[PDB]
Amino acid sequence: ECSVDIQGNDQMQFNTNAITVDKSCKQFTVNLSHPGNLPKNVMGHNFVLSTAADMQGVVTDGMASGLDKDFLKPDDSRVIAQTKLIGSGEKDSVTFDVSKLKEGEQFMFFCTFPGHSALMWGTLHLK
Ligand SMILES: [Cu+2]
Repeated sequence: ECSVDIQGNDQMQFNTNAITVDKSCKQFTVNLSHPGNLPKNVMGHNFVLSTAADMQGVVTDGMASGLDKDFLKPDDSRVIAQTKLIGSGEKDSVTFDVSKLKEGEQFMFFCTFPGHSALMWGTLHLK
């Protein structure tokens, strides 16, 4: 209820490709964890939400803002929600206002650690 728990693992994958957010949620929370034993600088993960059309841009630029910036460009107005980059045995969360989701989609989530978005992406939808 108003939350989803997402794992990114040592196999460069998330546990789901699809998130639903109920419309009667004021806020929605994403809880990210990283089971496994690989460290952040070789298999780090984060959770980033944008519109599908902004995805490409957000990724290309995170790639370059580097590891210290969570592979995210700071002040990226295109990012609706984001976590920090985490490694094995770490966690992170992000809570955001569901009004930020223009009742019209289309939204995708993904990891911006370099190369990962090939495997680590999914959809988020209202309802
Ligand atoms: Cu990743």
